[PDB]
Formats: sequence, structure tokens, C-alpha cells
Amino acid sequence: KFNGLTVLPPLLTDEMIAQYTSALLAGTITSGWTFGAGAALQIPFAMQMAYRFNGIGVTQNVLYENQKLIANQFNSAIGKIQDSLSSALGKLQD
Amino acid sequence: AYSNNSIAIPTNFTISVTTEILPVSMTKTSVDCTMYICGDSTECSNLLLQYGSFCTQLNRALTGIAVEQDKNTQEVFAQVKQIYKTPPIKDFGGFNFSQILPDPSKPSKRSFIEDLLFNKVTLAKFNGLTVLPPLLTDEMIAQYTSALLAGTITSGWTFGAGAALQIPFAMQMAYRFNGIGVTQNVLYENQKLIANQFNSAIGKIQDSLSSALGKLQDVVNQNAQALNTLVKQLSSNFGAISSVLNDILSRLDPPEAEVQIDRLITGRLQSLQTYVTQQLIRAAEIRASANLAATKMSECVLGQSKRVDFCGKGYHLMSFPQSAPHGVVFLHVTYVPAQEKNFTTAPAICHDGKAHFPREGVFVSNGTHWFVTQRNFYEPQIITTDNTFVSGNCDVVIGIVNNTVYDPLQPELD
Amino acid sequence: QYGSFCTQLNRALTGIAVEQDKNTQEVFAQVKQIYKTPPIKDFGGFNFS
Amino acid sequence: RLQSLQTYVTQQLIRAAEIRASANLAATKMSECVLGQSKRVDFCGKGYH
Amino acid sequence: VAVLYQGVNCTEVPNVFQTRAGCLIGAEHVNNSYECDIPIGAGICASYQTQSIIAYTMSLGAENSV
Ligand SMILES: *[C@@H]1O[C@H](CO)[C@@H](O[C@@H]2O[C@H](CO)[C@@H](O)[C@H](O)[C@H]2NC(C)=O)[C@H](O)[C@H]1NC(C)=O
Ligand SMILES: *[C@@H]1O[C@H](CO)[C@@H](O[C@@H]2O[C@H](CO)[C@@H](O)[C@H](O)[C@H]2NC(C)=O)[C@H](O)[C@H]1NC(C)=O
Ligand SMILES: *[C@@H]1O[C@H](CO)[C@@H](O[C@@H]2O[C@H](CO)[C@@H](O)[C@H](O)[C@H]2NC(C)=O)[C@H](O)[C@H]1NC(C)=O
Ligand SMILES: *[C@@H]1O[C@H](CO)[C@@H](O)[C@H](O)[C@H]1NC(C)=O
Ligand SMILES: *[C@@H]1O[C@H](CO)[C@@H](O)[C@H](O)[C@H]1NC(C)=O
Ligand SMILES: *[C@@H]1O[C@H](CO)[C@@H](O)[C@H](O)[C@H]1NC(C)=O
Ligand SMILES: *[C@@H]1O[C@H](CO)[C@@H](O)[C@H](O)[C@H]1NC(C)=O
Ligand SMILES: *[C@@H]1O[C@H](CO)[C@@H](O)[C@H](O)[C@H]1NC(C)=O
Ligand SMILES: *[C@@H]1O[C@H](CO)[C@@H](O)[C@H](O)[C@H]1NC(C)=O
Repeated sequence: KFNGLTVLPPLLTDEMIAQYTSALLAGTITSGWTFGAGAALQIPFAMQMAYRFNGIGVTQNVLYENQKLIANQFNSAIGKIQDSLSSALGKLQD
Repeated sequence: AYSNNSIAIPTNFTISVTTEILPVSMTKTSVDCTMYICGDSTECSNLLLQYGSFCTQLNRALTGIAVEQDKNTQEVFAQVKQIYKTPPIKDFGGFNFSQILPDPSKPSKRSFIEDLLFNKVTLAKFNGLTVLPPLLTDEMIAQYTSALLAGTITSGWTFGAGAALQIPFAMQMAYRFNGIGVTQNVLYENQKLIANQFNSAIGKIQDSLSSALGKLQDVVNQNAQALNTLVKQLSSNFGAISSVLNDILSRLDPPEAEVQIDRLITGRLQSLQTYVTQQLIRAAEIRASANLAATKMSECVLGQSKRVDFCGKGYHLMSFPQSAPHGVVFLHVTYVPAQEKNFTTAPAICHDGKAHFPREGVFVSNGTHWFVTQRNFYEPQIITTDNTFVSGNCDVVIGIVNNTVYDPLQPELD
Repeated sequence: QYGSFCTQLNRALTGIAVEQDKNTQEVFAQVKQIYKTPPIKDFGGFNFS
Repeated sequence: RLQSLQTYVTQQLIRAAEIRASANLAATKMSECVLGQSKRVDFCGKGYH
Repeated sequence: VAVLYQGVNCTEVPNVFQTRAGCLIGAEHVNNSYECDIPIGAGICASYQTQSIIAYTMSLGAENSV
């Protein structure tokens, strides 16, 4: 900063980016994809997951008859991510 | 308002047309090393002759950029080999493409909107700095765009895979709706409305354009700025007594003139190299943009696209290309749900100990009954054995309700 | 008297500067409504704590 | 010192172009994986998405 | 071979055919239109199809009416 070498602030403060990400998460969990085409339409979460399964060629009753298992799987996976991160970020470091 | 037994279905749909702009190429230039650096003097050329082969190296680089420009234009536009023509009969079920078809009256076979785009970039040789003509004249590009439009309107996508197959326009639109999960009868029972919507939207585009083209303007501005700097840089001393080689041909003898001629040579080499480098970087950027534009051309226009936010906001229906000075313009026709209503839902219905699920719709209840409807458009229908399918017993599903399924066989058995 | 190299340099650097803001804007600003989640947390057993 | 400045500026321009490419790709992932379900293999992780 | 003087008016001379690309010398001008073999410029191509060199106008492709 003492040779005519200045750094400048970005336009968006980090809180603003945090707000944007929070908005995206809210949109996906409460409205599926339907907020990305028009007005935000609500729909429960079980049927959103059912539709997402149907979109890869696995019928709906497969999801329905096993919901408790998918829930436990998802919780354990996210916990393992939370652990693994607190150990990895070379791409952002370079 | 998220509640675990509530959904919100649309009722009405709205068409829309949105523009998009892309740059495809720049203006090709070629420069003379000897004329820029030395003017015309013999002595300067003789002194440069021993610096190296930098001149030749520069010329090779510039010609490389030159040929990539033609390849970019060829790639973005020359995707059809048959130059189709539209029939004189204009009956497309109420649609009206007067604006973006060729009008055979103007000398340049450009459509109305092409002409409007043309008159918005007004653009804002005596030193060895030459510009060169592109390979394709604008009429040729106009012909290519007209051919693409004819292909899409009269043959759907089927001309982009093989021989051009004709098919009316109403059923092409019906197929395009079916491809986003809205049944055909939705289109059919409302054709006059889609037609009016489309006409109004295209009219609004025609108005809005005649008001916007920053992306296509910045290229021209950057080009002109670079050339003006490269030319204005000829009037500095770089550490000599004067900045004219004719001011040094006189008033001096060779021995003590050559040092100042040396300093001028050094300055002008350094300026040329900076110009060439920045040009190379810019050309690479335009190359990236032109690859993306060709991809849009080949996915949105040739067929229907399905990857979100690639051919405009909203579900995608079709597109139309148009030209512009050193660039391309897209008009994406797309679809949007309008008027929502809240309904109560349930995953499955247990008629008699059997869990019935919907084949492709979802169960809705206005409070007094149960119907099953498609996902994107409210259209009630009665539960039957021809409309659902069974699995297991109604004991594991977290959400289940009690209703009877019609099963249209028993009454008919009499 | 060397030339206008300084000005040329400054123009280049500011060009990079403005592209940076455009990149961030493009990657994140894709939603215009800032939705909020409801206080009720019942998603069929899933847990986004 | 002129020569040093020019080298710095050039390398910065090339790096900025590279980051520009990466940011376009990131925006595409944002708009295809998150906004809707994706179906093109190996674009939003290994396995069906 | 054929020679091309870019940027110069054909009338000024340092078989002549004036193209927007520049005075072209040594080749013949025809009335047909085939695929483009090699690019001269400004919508004009040339080839050794017929033996001397010819310079013609490129044609985009065959025509049909669905
Ligand atoms: C869907 O929305 C359109 C847009 O308003 C409705 O079309 C209008 O309908 C009213 C009453 O029928 C007419 O007075 C208007 O002239 C129509 N609009 C235009 C531009 O002509 C349409 O009615 C809506 N759908 C339903 C089922 O009501
Ligand atoms: C939910 O929809 C059904 C079907 O339209 C409505 O039931 C009809 O109501 C009208 C008016 O009272 C009667 O003339 C019909 O005979 C009824 N048909 C059936 C099959 O019941 C019902 O009223 C609607 N409920 C609400 C709350 O709007
Ligand atoms: C749907 O109807 C069945 C048939 O009656 C219900 O099953 C019985 O519901 C009562 C409710 O108090 C229980 O006491 C019985 O044990 C249930 N089983 C049998 C065999 O009768 C079922 O609960 C109904 N579903 C509802 C109301 O959501
Ligand atoms: C189509 O739009 C043009 C432009 O307003 C109009 O002149 C014409 O009557 C419309 N209908 C048809 C069938 O061309
Ligand atoms: C449905 O009704 C609820 C009543 O609280 C209201 O908040 C919601 O906006 C309504 N939604 C629709 C789509 O009508
Ligand atoms: C839905 O939520 C309500 C709480 O308002 C609860 O009473 C009901 O049991 C829930 N139903 C399901 C299927 O989770
Ligand atoms: C979700 O996970 C958090 C973190 O372990 C835990 O505190 C909480 O009890 C879990 N369940 C719910 C419903 O939040
Ligand atoms: C070439 O010169 C003739 C007169 O000799 C003139 O009529 C013609 O317009 C000129 N063409 C060009 C391109 O300069
Ligand atoms: C080419 O066409 C022009 C005008 O149409 C005519 O004067 C000339 O004789 C023609 N040449 C040949 C070889 O057909």
C-alpha cells in the first residue's frame, strides 16, 4: 500500500452473498424448481423427492415405502461431510 | 406458505419472446512492419535488417487471427446445406411471421427486425495499417438466416437430422408443448389465444428495439481505441531530438544520426509488440464467445432444448435467429405459468386396503372431492383403475387418505 | 515524453476490475425474491440444521 | 521499471481470462444443478443426480 | 498462378477482373457458381476446375422447396 499499489474492495459484502445463498436454499427446499421459471409454488418435501426419483426412472412407491431410510442416509452423509471438511481446498488456495 | 399437505397449481399460461445478443467476430487487420517502423527510408530499413525476424513473426501472428475470424463466422452460420424457401401460402394456424420473414421489396434481402438492428450500430490506411474484407457478404448471411427460419417453421427439427420432412404448424407446436409435460389438448383448445399472445409479444419486441446493444458496441469501441493509440504513438521522441525520420535524414551525417535512429527503432518495436499481444488476447476471448454462440444456434434453434436457463427464462418452446453487424441475435419463444390456486393434497388413496398411486399426475382436493390432475395445469379428472396403479398395503405410507376409486367396469357388466 | 503507456496500462487494469464484479453478479444474482424459510421444520424426517 | 510493469500487466490479463472461464462454468452449474434437476452424466457429481 | 493487388484500383496498373478484394490479374471470370474452393475475398472464390484458373462467385448450396 506504500508504493502506489492499491487493493480495492469488492462490490458485494459477504453478508449479501450469504443472503443470496440462503434465498436459493429456501427456494429449492420449499418450491422445488418451480421458482426458477415463474412464481414460487409450494409443495411438500416428500413429493418433491418423489418427483425427483421419478425423473431417473425409479417409480414413486420405491421412495414412499422407504422414507425413513432415505432420511437416515441423508443425515449420516451430511454429518460425514461436516466431519471431513474439519480436517482440502487447494483450488481456492492457489 | 409451506405446509405439509398443501400445493399450489397454476391455471393460466402466458407466452413470451425475449432477445439475446452475441458477438461472433471482429474486423480483420493487417499491418506492414517496414512501413510502420521505418516510413520509407532506405537507411532505416538497412539498420532494422539486423535486429532479427521480429517482423515476420508479427505478420504470422496477425494472419493467424485473420483466418480464425472466417472460421468463426462459418461455424456459427453454415449449418444448413439446402437453401430452403418458404411457400407463398401463409397459413400457420393464426400465427403471423410477417416481421421476421424476408420481405422481397428492399434491395438487401433483410427482414424488418434485421433492418432495425442494422441501423443501431453506426460504428461510432495511410501508414501501413490495412483493414480487410470479410469472406461472406451480408447478403449471404441473410440468406443463411432465412434458410434456417424456413427450416424451423416448415419442418420442425427434422431437417437438422436428415431430409426435410414437412408437417403443419399447429401439430409442431403441439409436440413442443408435449415435450415439457403439458398435454396436447391444452394447446388445441386454446389456439386463438396463443396466436394473439405471440403476435403481441413480437410487436412489443419490435417496439422496444426501436428505442440497447452494448455488447455489440464494445467490440467496435475497443478496436477503434487500439488503432488510434497505435497510430498516435508515432509522435513521441522516445529519447531523440525529434520524432520524424525526415527531420533526421537532413541536419545529420550517418555516424551520429544512427544512434537516434536506433532509439526511434526501439520505441516503435515496443509499441508494435504491445499492440499484437493485446490483439491476441482479445481474439481468444471472441473465439470463446463464438463457440458458445454456435452451440446456442445448434441446440435452441435446430431442436428444442431442455437444460434450464440456456435458451431464455421459462420453459423453452422455440427460437428464431437474426443477424447484426458482427454478431447474432436470438429471439427465444418461451412459456410461463400465470395464475395460482391453493389445493390440498395427499400421496396415495387407499380404496380397500390397497395403496393406489397416480400414474403421472398428483392428487388434489378442493375440499369436497378428490381428483387427479397433471402437474403444470389444473384440469380435474376422476379417479379410476385406468388412472392409478397399486402397490403393497396402505400401512407404510406416512400420508394416506380414505376415498373410493370408480373402476369403470362394474356398471357396464349389466 | 516516452508515450501514453501509463494511460494504456491503467485502462487494462480497470477492465479487469469491472469484469470481477460482473463475474460475482452472474454467479449469484439469479433470484430476485429473497425468500424466507418458515419457522416450522417438518420435512418428512430430513434435517437441514 | 517500464519493462517490469508491462510483464506484470500481461500475466494478470491472462490469469483474469482463465478465471473468467471458470466463473462461466460455475454459473452454469448453479443454474442447471440447483435450479432444476440435471440429466447430463457427470455434470453434478458421480451417480444419478 | 494468379496475382492479387489488394486495395488498388484496377485501372491503375503497376485479363483483369476488379473484385472488392483488389485488382485480380491472370485469371478468368465466369457466370456459374459452385462451392468455394479457395477464398479470394468479398464473396469471390477461385479454382483450377477448368486447363486455366477461374474466379467465380461461391454458391451456398442446392435449392429445394418443401
Ligand atoms: C388467461 O389470461 C388471459 C390474459 O388476460 C385471458 O385472456 C383475456 O380474457 C378476457 C376474458 O375472456 C378478455 O376480455 C381479454 O381480452 C383476454 N385477453 C386478451 C389479451 O385478449 C384468459 O381469459 C385467461 N384464461 C382464463 C381461463 O380466464
Ligand atoms: C369441488 O368440486 C366439485 C365438482 O365440481 C363440486 O361439486 C359440485 O358442486 C356443484 C354446485 O353445488 C353441484 O351442482 C355438482 O353436482 C357437484 N358435483 C359433485 C360431483 O359433487 C364441489 O362443490 C366443489 N367444492 C368446493 C368447496 O368448491
Ligand atoms: C380409513 O377407513 C378405515 C376403515 O374404517 C380406517 O381403519 C380403521 O380406523 C379406525 C379409526 O378409529 C381404527 O379404530 C381401526 O382400527 C381402523 N382399522 C379397521 C380395520 O377398522 C382408517 O383409519 C381410515 N383412515 C383414516 C380415517 O384416515
Ligand atoms: C401480420 O402482421 C402484419 C404487420 O402488422 C399485418 O400487416 C398483417 O395483416 C398480419 N396478418 C397477416 C395474415 O399477415
Ligand atoms: C392459499 O391460501 C392461503 C391461506 O392462508 C394463502 O396464504 C395462500 O396465499 C393461498 N395460495 C394460493 C395459491 O391461493
Ligand atoms: C402435517 O403437519 C401437521 C401439523 O400442522 C400434523 O398435525 C400432521 O400430522 C402432519 N402430517 C404429516 C403426514 O406429516
Ligand atoms: C438435526 O440435527 C441437529 C444437529 O445434530 C440436531 O441437533 C437436531 O436434533 C436434529 N433434528 C432436528 C429435527 O433438528
Ligand atoms: C477507378 O478509377 C476509375 C477512373 O479511372 C473510377 O471511375 C473508378 O470509380 C475507380 N474505382 C475505385 C475503386 O477507385
Ligand atoms: C455472363 O453474363 C453477362 C450478363 O448476364 C453476359 O454479358 C456474359 O456474356 C455472360 N457470359 C457467359 C460466359 O455466359
